[PDB]
Amino acid sequence: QPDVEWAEQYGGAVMYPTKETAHWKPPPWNDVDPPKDTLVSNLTLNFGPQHPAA
Amino acid sequence: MINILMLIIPILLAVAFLTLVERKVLGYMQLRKGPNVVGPYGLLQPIADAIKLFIKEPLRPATSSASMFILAPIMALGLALTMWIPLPMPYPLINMNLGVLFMLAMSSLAVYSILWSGWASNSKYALIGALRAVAQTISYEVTLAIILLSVLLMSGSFTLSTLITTQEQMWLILPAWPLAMMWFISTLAETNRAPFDLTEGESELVSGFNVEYAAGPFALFFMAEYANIIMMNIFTAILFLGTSHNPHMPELYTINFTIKSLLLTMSFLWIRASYPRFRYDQLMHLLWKNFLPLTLALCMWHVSLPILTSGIP
Repeated sequence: QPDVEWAEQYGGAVMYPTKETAHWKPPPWNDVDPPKDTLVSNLTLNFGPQHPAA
Repeated sequence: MINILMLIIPILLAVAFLTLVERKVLGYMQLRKGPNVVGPYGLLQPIADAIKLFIKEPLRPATSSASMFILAPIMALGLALTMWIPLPMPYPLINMNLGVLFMLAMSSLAVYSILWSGWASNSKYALIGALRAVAQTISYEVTLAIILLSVLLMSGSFTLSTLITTQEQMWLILPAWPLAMMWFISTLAETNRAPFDLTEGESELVSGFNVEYAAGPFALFFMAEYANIIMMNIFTAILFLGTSHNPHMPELYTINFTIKSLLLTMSFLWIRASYPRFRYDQLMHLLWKNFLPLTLALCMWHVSLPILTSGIP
């Protein structure tokens, strides 16, 4: 019989683990979290002070 | 070669003497006196601006860019004044293998003058006037080629020499009735002194290709921007006007051709004073949404016509 302890080795990681790099994370079940963060993309203007014709 | 040098120096004077008309005709349109003090009727003022803006005015931008920026007024004149060469006239300077193809290609290449002026200042204030100048030109390049094709299929080939010979009895305004009305709007694709126009004039936003430029580059921009207005006025007087040809007497053609163009030269400054700006978003809705299905329907119509009744060069 096989238990949960043996099942954790076959979990989403690297199959055979180890290696120089282990920075990869298991994939999310239904695609990635929104990278809603970073870059506001707000452009600031000094339209007024003097002579904008408007 | 002497003809090229006899088509830049008197032509730059025509862009110089335009400044009179730009505030004389526009002045009387607004009920105000224009040029008066400087000359007999202010005739010495247009030539005075060449002494004013070049010899004494010195500016170069602050943060700037490298080689580009000063490259742009060279691109302004050196692509808009070259447009005079393929013109059929009474007799053309090196008659092209296909005429209007060089006229359409170099006109789109002349748009780069306002495009490279966006990267003239590294600051974001100048490039808003450039990004607005993209869309106010990019959409109108579609119809400019399509409405040409409907006229070109009606008469001759791409060669500009054949377009003079095709109008012997009547003008091309009458067969191409809705298409002639389109070329009062589609001609204003380039940043010209008009109501439709592009991002070049002040009014609401900062002046495009002028806020970054000095006086000397900025003065060189006007000698190119107002030059395109005459160019479109002559080009309309070839495609839609003609009246007579006469290869024996060039004198009878040269007088008659100028009057037809000058009536159109007043008509764009007539447009400029009369009506407000069309807005960035809503100019994209005049064409594309409303005018592009109309022009293509007439393009569909002009394909059938030579097949319906014989009309092949």
